[PDB]
Amino acid sequence: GSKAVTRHRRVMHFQRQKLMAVTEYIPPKPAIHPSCLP
Amino acid sequence: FKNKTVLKKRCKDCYLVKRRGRWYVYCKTHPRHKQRQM
Amino acid sequence: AAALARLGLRPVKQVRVQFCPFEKNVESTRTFLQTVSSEKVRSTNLNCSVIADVRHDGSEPCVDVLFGDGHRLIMRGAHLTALEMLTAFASHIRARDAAGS
Amino acid sequence: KFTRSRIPEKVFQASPEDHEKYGGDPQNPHKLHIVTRIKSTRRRPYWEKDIIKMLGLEKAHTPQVHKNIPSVNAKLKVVKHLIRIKPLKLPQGLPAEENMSNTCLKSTGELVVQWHLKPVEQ
Amino acid sequence: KKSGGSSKNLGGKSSGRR
Amino acid sequence: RGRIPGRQWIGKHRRPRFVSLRAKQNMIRRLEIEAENHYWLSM
Amino acid sequence: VKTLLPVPSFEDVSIPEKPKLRFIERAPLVPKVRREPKNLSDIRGPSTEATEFTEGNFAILALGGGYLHWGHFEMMRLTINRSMDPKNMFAIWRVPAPFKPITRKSVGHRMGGGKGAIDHYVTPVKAGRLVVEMGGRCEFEEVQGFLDQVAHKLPFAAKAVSRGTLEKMRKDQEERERNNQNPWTFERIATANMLGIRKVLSPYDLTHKGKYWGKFYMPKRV
RNA sequence: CUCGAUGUUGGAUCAGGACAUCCCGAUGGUGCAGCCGCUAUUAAAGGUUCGUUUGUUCAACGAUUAAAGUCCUACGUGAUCU
RNA sequence: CCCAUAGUAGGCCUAAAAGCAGCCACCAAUUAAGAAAGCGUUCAAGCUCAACACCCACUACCUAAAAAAUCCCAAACAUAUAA
RNA sequence: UGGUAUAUAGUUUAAACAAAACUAAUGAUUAACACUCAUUAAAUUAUGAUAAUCAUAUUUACCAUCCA
Ligand code: FES
Ligand SMILES: [K+]
Ligand SMILES: [K+]
Ligand SMILES: [K+]
Ligand SMILES: [Mg+2]
Ligand SMILES: [Mg+2]
Ligand SMILES: [Mg+2]
Ligand SMILES: [Mg+2]
Ligand SMILES: [Mg+2]
Ligand SMILES: [Mg+2]
Ligand SMILES: [Mg+2]
Ligand SMILES: [Mg+2]
Ligand SMILES: [Mg+2]
Ligand SMILES: [Mg+2]
Ligand SMILES: [Mg+2]
Ligand SMILES: [Mg+2]
Ligand SMILES: [Mg+2]
Ligand SMILES: [Mg+2]
Ligand SMILES: [Mg+2]
Ligand SMILES: [Mg+2]
Ligand SMILES: [Mg+2]
Ligand SMILES: [Mg+2]
Ligand SMILES: [Zn+2]
Repeated sequence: GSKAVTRHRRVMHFQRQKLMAVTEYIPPKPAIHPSCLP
Repeated sequence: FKNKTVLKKRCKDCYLVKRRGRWYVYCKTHPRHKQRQM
Repeated sequence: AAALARLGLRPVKQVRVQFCPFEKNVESTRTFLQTVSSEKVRSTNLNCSVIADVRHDGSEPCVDVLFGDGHRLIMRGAHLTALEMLTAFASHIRARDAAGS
Repeated sequence: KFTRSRIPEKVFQASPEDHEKYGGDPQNPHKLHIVTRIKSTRRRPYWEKDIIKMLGLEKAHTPQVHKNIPSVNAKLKVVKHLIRIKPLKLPQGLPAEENMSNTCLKSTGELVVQWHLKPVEQ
Repeated sequence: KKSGGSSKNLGGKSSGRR
Repeated sequence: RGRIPGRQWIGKHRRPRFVSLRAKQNMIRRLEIEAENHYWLSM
Repeated sequence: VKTLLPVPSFEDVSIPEKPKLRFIERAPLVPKVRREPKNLSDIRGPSTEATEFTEGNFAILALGGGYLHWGHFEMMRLTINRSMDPKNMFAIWRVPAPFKPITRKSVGHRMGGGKGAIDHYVTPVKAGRLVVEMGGRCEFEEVQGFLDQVAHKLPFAAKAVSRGTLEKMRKDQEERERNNQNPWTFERIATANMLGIRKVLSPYDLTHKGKYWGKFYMPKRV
C-alpha cells in the first residue's frame, strides 16, 4: 500500500470522491447580472 | 522557430499571432525571436 | 508622423491644407495638417512645401496635394477622418513613386 | 485507525429554522419513533450490526416503533446513517381493545384506528 | 547480489507486564 | 494502447473513476434523510 | 491634466546591518547519531509556526508541504541576494537550517538488514508557512518579480505575498465560506458522521475539513 | 504465473512494428557570404556495406558509403538451423 | 499612441567615466522632461521609457504541452418540459 | 561512458598564512678549485560560494564494465 503522505496526489476512495463533489463551493448567483443594471 | 511552452516577446518588434490553431511569436527585426507554441 | 515619414514625401511637389477654423467640421483636416507638418515628415523631402491656408469664408475644408508627376489628389475633410485621408495620401505616394521611376 | 464515532451534542440541538422546515414542536415532543432500516449493515463495523439487531431492524423497509427516550435515542444515533426516523402520529388517539384489529400504519406516519378500504363519501 | 549489513540493536524483546 | 498497470482498481496507479450527476443526486438524497434524522433525535 | 498622487514614504524604515541572507549549513555542526523515524506528519496539514509577518512586509508563502534540502537553500540565497538591493532591501530566513536526518541504504541492496545510514538533512515545511521574509524601502512590485522566481523553484506550491495580499487572501476565504450557497459542507458531514462517511476519512479530516490531501493544500475548497 | 520443465548467450534464416530521423524529402533560426556545418519543425514510403582479431553483444582497426540510425517484438525467431 | 530642448560632459575617482564601470549629491531652466528606468558606445554618438501637449487605450492583471512499439477503437448526439 | 584519487618555487617535494631539497646567482674558504657553510632570487591546476572551506568543471593516475 501507499502511505498517507505521498509525492503524487493519491487516488481517493470513491465514497470520498463523491463527498468532495457534493460539497463544492457554490457562489451566490444574483437574479440579474449586476452589469445589466444602472 | 523554437518550440516553447511559454511564449515571451523578446523585443518591441515581436508580435503575438494565433495561426493554424496555435500561438506564434513573429519578429521581422530579429527573426531569431520567432517562437512556436508547444 | 512616423508612419507617414517612413514612406517619405519624395514624389509630392506641394501639399495645401485649406480649412475654416471657426467651422465645426475641420477637426479631421486640422489633424491632417498636424501630421504632415511634423518635423520628421517634412525632413524626408525638403523640396515639398506644406502650405496651410486659413479662411473664414465659411466654405468646407479641403486638402489639395500636387505630385511631381503632375497628378493631383483632392481630399475633402468635411466627412473624412484624419486616418482615412492619411491612408489615401500614403497610397498615392506609393503609386506616384513607382511611375516616375 | 477506524474507531467508533463520537457525535458532538451540538448536532442534536434543533434551531428555530429546523422547526419550520420539519414541523415539529419542541414543547410537545412526540412520544414514539417510527424507525425503518433503509441501508444494509454489510460493509459496516460490527458494533453497528449489533445495534440494528437490538432495535429489531434486521429486515429492511419494515417499520418498528420505539420509545423517544434518551437511552433509545443513544442507540439510534449510532446507526442514524442506516435508518429513517419519523414521529408516530395518532390522529384518532391510541388504539382501543375494540379497534385493535382495524389499525393501519400509513406512509405519512399516522396510525389510523379505522381501515374501511372504502372511498371517502365527502 | 550485494552483501548487506546487519542491525546493531539487540534486545528489546520484553513482553508487556499486564 | 491505453493499458492500466497491474489491476484496475488497486495499487499506486489506478483507473480514474468519475462522479456522474446521478451519483451526486443519490448522495444528496441520503444526506437529506440523515439531516432530518438529526432533527427528530433532538426532542 | 493627469492626476498625480502622493508617493509612499519609507523615511521611518531602517535597514539592518546585515541585509543579505546568511549562509545555511548542509548539516548541523554536531552530527546526529540517533536515526529517526520518517514522521511524514511533520509536513501534513496547516502550519502553526511562522505563519505571520515579523520584521519585513514581503515574503514567500508556502501553499503545500515539503522538505527543503541544502540545494534549495542555496537557490533561495543566491537568487535573492543577487537580485535584491542591499542598500534599500533586507531579507531574513523564516525557516530553520536542515535538521531532520534522512537515511539511505547502499545502492543495490536488498530489503532488510537494519536501517540505512544518515545521508543528508532537510527542513520540514507545512502549508501556510512563510519561508523567506523581505522588507525595506521598497514596494511589493519591486520584489514580487524575483520572489516569484524563487517560489516557482521550491519543491512545493508557493507564491510571493505581502502584508496586504496575504490579508486579502484570508478575507476572501472567510467570505467564500460565509456566502457559500451549498447547504452541504465537508465539515458538517464529517463531524456528524453523516452517511457513515468517517469510514473512508482520516481522523485528521475532522480538523483539515477537506482542504488538505496528503501534503497538498486545496485553496478553493471551503 | 509457470519447477507432473515457459530450453539458457552470440550468430544464421526471415523479418512485424515505434519514431525519440543515420541517409534521401520539405521548412524556421544561425555567431547562415559561398562550400561545409550547428540547432529546431515536419516526414517512417525507400534505404541503412564488406573485412582482420575476439564465442562474443560491444570495442579497436582496415577499406568504403547518400547513410553505415536508436529501440521494441518471451534481451523477436532452436517442434527451422547452428 | 504621441513626443523629447537645456545649466551640464553635476563633482569625484579614472588613460577615458559625457544619464547609464564605481563613490557622493540628486538640486535646478523651460508650460513640460529622472543629474536617469531599459539597450547601446573603447569614451562619445545613437534607440527607448518616465514629462508636456493631443486625447476616451474606455486592457486581463487567474494560468497554458507532448513520444512507443500487431490495428484507432462501441455506434452516435449540443433543443420537446425530473422523469 | 562510470565513479575513486589527483595538482606547491625552474624542476624536486612537506604542508596551505607557505617548510626544505636540488639547479641558478652571490659571498665566506683556498695558491686556484671541488666539497662544505651562509645568504639571496624563486611557487600553491586554474574557475564560483563558506571566508580561506565546501562545490565547480578540467587535469592526468586509479580500478569498474553484455551474457548465458
Ligand atoms: S447583456 Fe445587459 S449589459 Fe450587456
Ligand atoms: K494498478
Ligand atoms: K515548484
Ligand atoms: K520452472
Ligand atoms: Mg497506511
Ligand atoms: Mg519493548
Ligand atoms: Mg513482544
Ligand atoms: Mg491488468
Ligand atoms: Mg503440463
Ligand atoms: Mg523489417
Ligand atoms: Mg518525428
Ligand atoms: Mg525504413
Ligand atoms: Mg530471445
Ligand atoms: Mg532440431
Ligand atoms: Mg520455438
Ligand atoms: Mg542635463
Ligand atoms: Mg564630470
Ligand atoms: Mg556620471
Ligand atoms: Mg543622450
Ligand atoms: Mg557606459
Ligand atoms: Mg513617453
Ligand atoms: Mg686567500
Ligand atoms: Zn523580436
